[PDB]
Amino acid sequence: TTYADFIASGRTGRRNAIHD
Amino acid sequence: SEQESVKEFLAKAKEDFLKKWENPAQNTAHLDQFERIKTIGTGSFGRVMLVKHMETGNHYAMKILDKQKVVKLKQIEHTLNEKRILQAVNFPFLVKLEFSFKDNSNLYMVMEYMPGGDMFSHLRRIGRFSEPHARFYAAQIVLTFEYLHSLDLIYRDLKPENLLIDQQGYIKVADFGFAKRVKGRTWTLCGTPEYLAPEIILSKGYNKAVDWWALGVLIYEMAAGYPPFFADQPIQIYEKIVSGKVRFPSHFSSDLKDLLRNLLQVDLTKRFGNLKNGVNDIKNHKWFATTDWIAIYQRKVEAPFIPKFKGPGDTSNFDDYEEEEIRVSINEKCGKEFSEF
Ligand SMILES: C[C@@H](N)[C@H]1CC[C@H](C(=O)Nc2ccncc2)CC1
Repeated sequence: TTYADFIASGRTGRRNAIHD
Repeated sequence: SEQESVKEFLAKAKEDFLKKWENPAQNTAHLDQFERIKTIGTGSFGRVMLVKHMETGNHYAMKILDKQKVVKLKQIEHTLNEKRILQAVNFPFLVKLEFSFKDNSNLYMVMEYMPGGDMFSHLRRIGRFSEPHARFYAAQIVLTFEYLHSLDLIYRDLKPENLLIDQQGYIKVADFGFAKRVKGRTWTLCGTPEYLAPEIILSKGYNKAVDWWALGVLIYEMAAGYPPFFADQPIQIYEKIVSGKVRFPSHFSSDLKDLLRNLLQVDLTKRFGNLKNGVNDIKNHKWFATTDWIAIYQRKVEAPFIPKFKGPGDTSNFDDYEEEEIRVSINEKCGKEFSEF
């Protein structure tokens, strides 16, 4: 499932902002 | 009209903001007025600590920025934006800046403390929010963006991590590190990968429409439990966003889908929030037809979730971080760069 793919991904913790 | 009471609201709000904008509060406390308790947030752009003001006993969240780290990250002007904007604004769903000051090494911004934690932590734990739950929060954001954009402010970092839950179950937007007062277009690349509009990614020069696109991402994530565009690495997320394709879960109501297709709209002449009717295209949309906008502003609506009150300085709703010294050099660093802070 989509939820299962999300939960196994490396981006389920707090995400950092980016910048150039 | 409801649009005219509203115009009147915003006129008063703007005259209030400009007075502080043109003459900002400065140097309103000192570090040694605060007892440090615990680091409740850390990152590239400084850390946030629970503190306690001795003279009042009040608990507060104190953001610390190392001036030398800000200069190396080229965040000088953004940092100055952030403080000048936060000190001038006044709205129920914006975290309130109580004090700011600086010493030889650091910049400090003391905000009101929300023990209830961020939306992120509750959203991840519960999995997803019901449509009514997600709508309640979305309304607060919709109104906040109405207020911000009326002041010429773009926020540029909407995500559940930047949204705190207070003791009545309402949200407060925190972190103004990329907010800017701009009347035309701007070009800085900034935001969080999952929430970036296509025009930022493609380096085009954008406006406040990017904030409404990020609203669509937020509502999607709140109701789905995951964001519309995810992958393991940013560049793969960028390819998904610019592709123009999005898939909704089969549980999304048909009104939610239609709202989201107009928020996550690549074409800027068609994106809700950016058209001749502005924010009323969002406010009058069918997904929001049960929303009483004034009672949300007034905090009279019953909240879907009130977080567990554990004391005024309780920290159990935040994770644990490695505690570092607050070191203050005997020599002034970057005096000139931060003179206006
Ligand atoms: C993830 C970052 N963009 C940032 C989100 C907000 C957080 C904060 O101010 N927390 C807070 C403020 C006031 N009261 C309680 C917690 C600091 C880290």
